[PDB]
Amino acid sequence: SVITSVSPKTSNQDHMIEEFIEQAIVFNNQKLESGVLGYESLNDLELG
Amino acid sequence: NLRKRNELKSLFKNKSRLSETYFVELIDSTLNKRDDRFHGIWKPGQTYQKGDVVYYNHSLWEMQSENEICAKEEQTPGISTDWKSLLKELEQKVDKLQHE
Repeated sequence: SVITSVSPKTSNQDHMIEEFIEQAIVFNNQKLESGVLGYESLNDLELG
Repeated sequence: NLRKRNELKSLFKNKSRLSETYFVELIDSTLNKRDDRFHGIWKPGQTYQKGDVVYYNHSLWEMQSENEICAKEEQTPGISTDWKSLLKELEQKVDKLQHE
């Protein structure tokens, strides 16, 4: 085996490149804790 | 100076979110032993600054030395020459008059 590239005239596939847009970003990162001391801003402590 | 216990207790309730003004009022309304110069009872292992006031046996003492010092286990207000008090000067003077 020998590794080469993909071409639209030897196969029908190419490299797929698209543009990144800042305002359409979604994060995938969940907080480990919530609502407890040490993990929230002072504005968000509800004094339960 | 601004608020009482019954006024401060009114900002912390079963359903009350926090804010910085509550802590500002909490800090201003209690006694700050560094900024108002009063430390209560003398303790060994504490550092003091010029002007501090401390209660040792039956007297209040103000520190005279201008540089920071450390409470030595041996150096106690009355033994050393850092501290000062009037209830001892006047005591000795009146004792002298009494003896004379």
